[PDB]
Amino acid sequence: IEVLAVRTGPDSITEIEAYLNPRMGQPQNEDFYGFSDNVTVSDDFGSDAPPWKQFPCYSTARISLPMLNQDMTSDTILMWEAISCRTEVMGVNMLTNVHSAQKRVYENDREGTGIGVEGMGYHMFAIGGEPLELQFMVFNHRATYPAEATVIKNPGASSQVFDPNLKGTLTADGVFPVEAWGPDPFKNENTRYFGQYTGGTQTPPVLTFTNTQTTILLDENGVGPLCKGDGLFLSCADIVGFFTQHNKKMSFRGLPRYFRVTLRKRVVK
Amino acid sequence: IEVLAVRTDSITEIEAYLNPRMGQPQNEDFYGFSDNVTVSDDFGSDAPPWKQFPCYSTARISLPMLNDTILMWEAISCRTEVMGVNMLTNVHSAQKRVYENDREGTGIGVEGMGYHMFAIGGEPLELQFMVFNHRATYPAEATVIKNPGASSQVFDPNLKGTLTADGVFPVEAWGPDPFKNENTRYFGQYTGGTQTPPVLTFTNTQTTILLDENGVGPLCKGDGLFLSCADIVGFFTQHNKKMSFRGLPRYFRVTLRKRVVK
Amino acid sequence: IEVLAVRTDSITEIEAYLNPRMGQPQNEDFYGFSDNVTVSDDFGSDAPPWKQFPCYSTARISLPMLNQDMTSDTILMWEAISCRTEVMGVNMLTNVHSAQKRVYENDREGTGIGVEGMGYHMFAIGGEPLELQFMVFNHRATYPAEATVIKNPGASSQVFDPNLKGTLTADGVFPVEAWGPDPFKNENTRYFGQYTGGTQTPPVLTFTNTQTTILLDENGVGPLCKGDGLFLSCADIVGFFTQHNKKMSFRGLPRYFRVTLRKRVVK
Amino acid sequence: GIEVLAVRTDSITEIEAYLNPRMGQPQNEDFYGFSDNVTVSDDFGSDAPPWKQFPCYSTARISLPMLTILMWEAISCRTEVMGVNMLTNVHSAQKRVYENDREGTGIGVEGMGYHMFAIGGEPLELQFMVFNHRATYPAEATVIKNPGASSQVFDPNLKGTLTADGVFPVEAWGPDPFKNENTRYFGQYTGGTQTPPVLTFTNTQTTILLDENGVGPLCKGDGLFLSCADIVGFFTQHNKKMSFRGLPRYFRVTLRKRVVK
Amino acid sequence: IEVLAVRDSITEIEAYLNPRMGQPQNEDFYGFSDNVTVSDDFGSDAPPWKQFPCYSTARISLPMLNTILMWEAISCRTEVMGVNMLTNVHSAQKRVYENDREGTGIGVEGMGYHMFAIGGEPLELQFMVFNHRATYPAEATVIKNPGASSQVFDPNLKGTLTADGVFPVEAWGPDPFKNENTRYFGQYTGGTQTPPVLTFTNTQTTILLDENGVGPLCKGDGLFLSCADIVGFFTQHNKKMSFRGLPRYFRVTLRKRVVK
Ligand SMILES: CC(=O)N[C@H]1[C@@H](O[C@H]2[C@@H](O)[C@@H](CO)O[C@@H](O[C@H]3[C@@H](O)[C@@H](CO)O[C@H](O[C@@H]4[C@H](O)[C@@H](O)[C@H](O[C@H]5[C@H](O)[C@@H](O)[C@H](O)O[C@@H]5CO)O[C@@H]4CO)[C@@H]3O)[C@@H]2NC(C)=O)O[C@H](CO)[C@H](O)[C@@H]1O
Ligand SMILES: CC(=O)N[C@H]1[C@@H](O[C@H]2[C@@H](O)[C@@H](CO)O[C@@H](O[C@H]3[C@@H](O)[C@@H](CO)O[C@H](O[C@@H]4[C@H](O)[C@@H](O)[C@H](O[C@H]5[C@H](O)[C@@H](O)[C@H](O)O[C@@H]5CO)O[C@@H]4CO)[C@@H]3O)[C@@H]2NC(C)=O)O[C@H](CO)[C@H](O)[C@@H]1O
Ligand SMILES: CC(=O)N[C@H]1[C@@H](O[C@H]2[C@@H](O)[C@@H](CO)O[C@@H](O[C@H]3[C@@H](O)[C@@H](CO)O[C@H](O[C@@H]4[C@H](O)[C@@H](O)[C@H](O)O[C@@H]4CO)[C@@H]3O)[C@@H]2NC(C)=O)O[C@H](CO)[C@H](O)[C@@H]1O
Ligand SMILES: CC(=O)N[C@H]1[C@@H](O[C@H]2[C@@H](O)[C@@H](CO)O[C@@H](O[C@H]3[C@@H](O)[C@@H](CO)O[C@H](O[C@@H]4[C@H](O)[C@@H](O)[C@H](O)O[C@@H]4CO)[C@@H]3O)[C@@H]2NC(C)=O)O[C@H](CO)[C@H](O)[C@@H]1O
Ligand SMILES: CC(=O)N[C@H]1[C@@H](O[C@H]2[C@@H](O)[C@@H](CO)O[C@@H](O[C@H]3[C@@H](O)[C@@H](CO)O[C@H](O[C@@H]4[C@H](O)[C@@H](O)[C@H](O)O[C@@H]4CO)[C@@H]3O)[C@@H]2NC(C)=O)O[C@H](CO)[C@H](O)[C@@H]1O
Ligand SMILES: [Mg+2]
Ligand SMILES: [Mg+2]
Ligand SMILES: [Mg+2]
Ligand SMILES: [Mg+2]
Ligand SMILES: [Mg+2]
Repeated sequence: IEVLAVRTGPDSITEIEAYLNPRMGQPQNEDFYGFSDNVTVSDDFGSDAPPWKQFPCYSTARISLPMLNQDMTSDTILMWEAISCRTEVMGVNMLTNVHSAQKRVYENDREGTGIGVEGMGYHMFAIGGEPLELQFMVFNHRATYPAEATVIKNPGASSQVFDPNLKGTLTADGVFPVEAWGPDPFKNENTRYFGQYTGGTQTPPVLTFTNTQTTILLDENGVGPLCKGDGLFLSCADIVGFFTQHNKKMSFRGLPRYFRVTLRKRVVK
Repeated sequence: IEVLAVRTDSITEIEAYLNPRMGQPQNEDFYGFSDNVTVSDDFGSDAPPWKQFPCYSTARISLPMLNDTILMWEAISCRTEVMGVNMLTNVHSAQKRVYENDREGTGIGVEGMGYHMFAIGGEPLELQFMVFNHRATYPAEATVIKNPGASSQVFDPNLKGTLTADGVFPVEAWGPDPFKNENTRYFGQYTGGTQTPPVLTFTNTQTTILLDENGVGPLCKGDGLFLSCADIVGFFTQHNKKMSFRGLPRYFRVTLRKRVVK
Repeated sequence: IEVLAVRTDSITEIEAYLNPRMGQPQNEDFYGFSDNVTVSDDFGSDAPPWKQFPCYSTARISLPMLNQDMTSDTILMWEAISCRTEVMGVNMLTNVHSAQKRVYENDREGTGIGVEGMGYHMFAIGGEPLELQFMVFNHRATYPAEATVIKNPGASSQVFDPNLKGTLTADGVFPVEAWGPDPFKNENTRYFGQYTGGTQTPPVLTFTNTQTTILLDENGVGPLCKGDGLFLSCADIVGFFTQHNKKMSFRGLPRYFRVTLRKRVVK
Repeated sequence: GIEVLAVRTDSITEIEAYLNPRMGQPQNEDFYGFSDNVTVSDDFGSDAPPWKQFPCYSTARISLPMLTILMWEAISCRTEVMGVNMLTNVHSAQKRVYENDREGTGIGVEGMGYHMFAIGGEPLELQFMVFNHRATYPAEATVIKNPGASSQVFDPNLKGTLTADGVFPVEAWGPDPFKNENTRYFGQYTGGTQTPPVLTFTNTQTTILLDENGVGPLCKGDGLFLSCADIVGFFTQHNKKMSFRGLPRYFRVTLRKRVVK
Repeated sequence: IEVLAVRDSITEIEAYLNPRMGQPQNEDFYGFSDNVTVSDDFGSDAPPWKQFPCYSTARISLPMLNTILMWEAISCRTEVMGVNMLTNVHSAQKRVYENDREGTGIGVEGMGYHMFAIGGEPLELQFMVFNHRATYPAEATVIKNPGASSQVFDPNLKGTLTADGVFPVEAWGPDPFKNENTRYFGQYTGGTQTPPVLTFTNTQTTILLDENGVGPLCKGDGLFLSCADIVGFFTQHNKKMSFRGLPRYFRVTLRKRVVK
């Protein structure tokens, strides 16, 4: 793509808003939607087979954009260029719930609040003009992922660190495990991604929300993601931490993510 | 609303406080606290009693009356402060001791989750309904969506509300709607856990600008300014290990100017 | 006050210390500490003994003569334009040998645990006394006669009650846990505060002579020194000191102030 | 002592590279990315950390295109720790949160973070310094032998350059601030054994490598020198045995032609 | 010292200050304190020599000069060196799972105290102690029998950092009432199980100019460097704890300044 002039004026700019619900593992429209199933742990890397529902996967959607009024006789085409976004983790308010079926602070005394959601936070989003380009990488290569998940089967010892053969693209919602795929910094020339990990099992979650924050999506040449086939590609994972039951069974809890994206008309060859 | 020129008498300032609504009734000995928190055994039998959970504070401030083309009050800046941070230096009032097994040491003080948010707009705060457990039965006193469905545990575009009453919208069931609130600025921070150290700052030297990307502040519909907040500081722990929410009141100063509208 | 021109002899600087008022008597062996903290069984029978809780430090500093224009309708006031402030004695918290509960008390071993727990650090610079809001954790707390409080303040005193006001007019007698800065007043004071809670929380303190804070408001006007007085207030709870027998006391540190003032004309 | 003249303009090039971590366990075998299980000595006197139980620095020389002489001058970089996503695994053979109840997630990776990278026109210049000078390092490791009590703090004689991948122990060597005129280095250490790892990743961050005179690293022999270490924390087995876990690091470097004397 | 114009004219010095944590230099525990013992009351409190850290300090000789010229310190780089060593969790450390004799060592944990000073004369100190009844040993420079007011600020209790390795950190800090010709910077993070957090780079330069554009002016052609760098505690299997310290790098850039 040879990139040419920005279009300005009051037809040249549009705004889309979208949500991505989390895919922590439990099925939609059922009582544990937003949670994983209770996590089971292997005894050894050789006998490691995490059941479907017990691990989070990436959220993704393609957003169909408004009609561009293309010039019928020009040797150029217009594309939508994503220039800025707002993104917010929604439902942070729910984490003030320390009554719902939670292990108590003073369990020996059957007293105190629930311990609430605690432990690892993994928060990442991507805005691009094509699917997010992935690097496959796993803690344990010998892990057997379920039929329901999309992974590289028998990926070999090299998949525990960087191996340039082990590539993917985030093409489906809810089936790419977070623990087996990450953004590929050798690609994503037409996507912006942002991620933060805070680990632990008892770490306090820290989340902010405001409707006053905007992130510019322009690269060093002042070019934003260019939406190929007039699609905008949104991706995220938002693990807030763990929910712990009275019997000490632990599940992942996720929150949905809001996106507002401003796009403008860019001429290309 | 089509926005025209700033009218440059044309500047006013309001100060207001919102007291916390942590659950216990006002003018009684536990005002500013919740009642002691009980925990359900399972999501299917989860009915948090009234007084045991915090709700949002809200107030509408009446502004000087104004009025082809109307004048509206435009919120351009604010100061906000969590008041009474000084009270948290109290480690003597009926608190579990650091060395309970020795009947020695200070109180452990207030500890655990901090949830701090405020909003300033020209109409009520627009809410998104979302809950940890959709099967929670909220008490008659609370404003909620009843039988909200599994979908309410994440984002459901059907589950909307507005913050139209003080002390009855449960914090755990409602948050700001980023799909709306074009005429409101909101800010919030959550720090989780039950033994987390509270971190609070206060100064009369910080001003936040409320103008959007187009230089437009909140425009006060019907000459009303809408202030909203929740300020959970953490939990108070008794000797017998019963735990309650403690809240603090919030100060607002808002500066407004007259703006011409079509 | 109607504020006019700034003079550019025009500038002066004062330095001062405020020593902490943690509860134990001055120039006795526990100076800089509270007495060992006791805890009530219920809010109804809560009566914290004098010495076992910290109080605000305040001083009024006398400023140099202003050399007024005898015939002018206007007067000169000192305007505070900037400060440095530093908690002094941070060096002392490297002490883990002085009568402290040990890290491994079951083995009678390791360093002392040193000072840990809540940090409350606030300072105020103004041209009149700091204006305070009364607010308490428990309204039924009976404060001792030595302390300045609103008596029988009632339930509303657990949150914001616009009736419950005061001003910081004496050093070492206004309990930190009962009074805070009033954001509805203090037009002529700048205040700054940080609270970090807990009882095992590590103290975090920084010190440098390279930091200046500007005291000018949004109009370019600093605090104006009425009666040619500069008013300094602070509290610097560093955390708790824990004895081998697990008795716990507040430890405080003194605060340094440098304030740059200039001559302002007013009407 | 290189006389630097004018910037050229064909005159700009970009490289991308990965450095795999060197935490101790051998490449292309089941524990790649990890150390072996850490053993602890009883005293400084009898302290011999076995090969495979401690991390070493990663390093690589990138061959630039061949070029008053011209040199490649490194003006900017992006760097990223990759595979942060894998740390969401709490099922792979990990001690459980509630071991006494055989319940909960794995405890995951926790403890010390040590994150450092260097980009230079010559090998990174090193200062030898150790917690305990009486440590006997294994034959596979590159160390100063019998370094003396002075090697527990700064001793100006104890110098080195990072000239080999995977054999300079992190606990024995660090960047020399007395040298490295032709290298930019950055690091952070967060200690503890139960500390939560904190890691960020984005493709949107650029670091300018120009010094206070507007000069970037000048690539001697048309080579670019990349170095790092990325200890994320410890992996803890059910039997409480602990290993280092590391992650690979991404480098993008932008270079331009500089005229030199 | 009335200051005139800036002015061959620019020089740069580098130096290191080794830590003075308490154990003798050139011996096996160099960089550590001896194992810390704890008193039962403030009355009987007498910390033995080697069990507490002291400030490090050096005077650097500048090219001799000489309407007089003076060396003016305008900027610096400083760096805690040897941060790399803290990745050692094998050297005679209490283990994470001591009941199971398993896990890594717990490594260095607890209070960090990091301070440096750059000036044209010795750092000016305020004497302040946790416990005034502490009897410091003969080897240490203190104010003897300082009294109850020494627990807080007493304006009589002053000193200057004139010797390396004998001013106890816990007895002396920088005096904000003086030090007009010194820039100091410090941070304290307390606790005994706190994680150390240390950063290092060769890319960071700090400007030493005051509000008037004047850097430290080196009286007698001497540059004064001071520091303390307590990283945390080393814990043995038997749970004996010592301070561990790290050396500090200094780069200072100086220019000639005319004075009267
Ligand atoms: C992640 C995973 O799947 N972990 C499972 C695995 O644990 C083993 C691995 O972590 C490997 C990785 O190198 O380390 C073993 O630990 C060994 C290893 O560190 C070794 C040196 O490389 O030192 C110790 O072992 C000692 C000695 O070197 C061993 O040869 C020896 O082995 C003997 C066994 O004890 C006998 O039972 C066997 O009959 O004969 C051999 C001798 O040929 O034991 C020495 C003991 O000090 C480390 O222990 C890990 N092993 C263990 C036990 O943690 O496999 C284990 C089960 O073995 C679990 O499934 C674990 O989840
Ligand atoms: C801060 C302070 O001074 N607190 C002291 C106080 O604690 C009580 C308060 O914290 C109040 C604040 O609401 O809450 C009590 O706990 C109750 C309460 O939360 C209640 C619902 O509002 O739920 C439980 O109580 C159950 C039931 O609702 C009660 O009616 C009941 O009451 C019976 C008692 O069991 C009998 O002993 C009594 O003689 O008869 C009544 C029946 O009318 O108990 C039910 C639970 O078994 C909560 O417990 C606080 N109470 C306690 C015990 O913590 O007063 C206590 C001593 O009572 C301490 O001094 C405390 O420091
Ligand atoms: C939050 C809440 O209301 N929890 C109460 C509930 O707990 C159960 C739920 O958390 C569900 C969520 O899917 O999990 C049950 O745990 C199960 C599942 O994770 C299951 C796989 O889907 O794996 C385990 O069960 C297996 C097997 O699948 C079962 O058929 C068999 O009966 O037991 C097997 C034992 O491994 C796992 O236990 C939760 N059950 C328990 C128990 O925690 O209901 C319980 C009481 O039953 C409590 O009321 C919770 O508070
Ligand atoms: C890192 C290491 O290898 N540690 C092993 C070492 O421990 C000893 C060292 O840590 C030295 C460092 O100076 O201290 C020993 O502790 C002694 C000293 O601190 C001493 C004052 O210098 O005070 C104590 O001892 C007194 C007396 O002073 C001694 O002379 C007398 O013999 O014993 C007295 C008993 O109170 C203090 O204990 C460390 N010793 C011990 C023990 O921890 O050597 C030990 C073997 O002893 C272990 O192998 C450590 O891992
Ligand atoms: C730092 C140090 O050297 N501490 C040693 C010291 O401890 C005593 C000091 O902390 C003083 C400081 O004021 O307080 C003692 O505790 C007392 C006081 O808080 C007192 C009120 O002022 O209240 C308690 O005492 C009451 C009563 O007032 C006493 O007269 C009566 O005998 O006991 C009452 C309680 O039952 C409180 O205990 C500290 N005393 C003790 C004990 O901790 O001296 C002790 C030995 O006495 C140790 O050496 C400490 O390390
Ligand atoms: Mg590329
Ligand atoms: Mg909208
Ligand atoms: Mg006012
Ligand atoms: Mg050099
Ligand atoms: Mg002075």
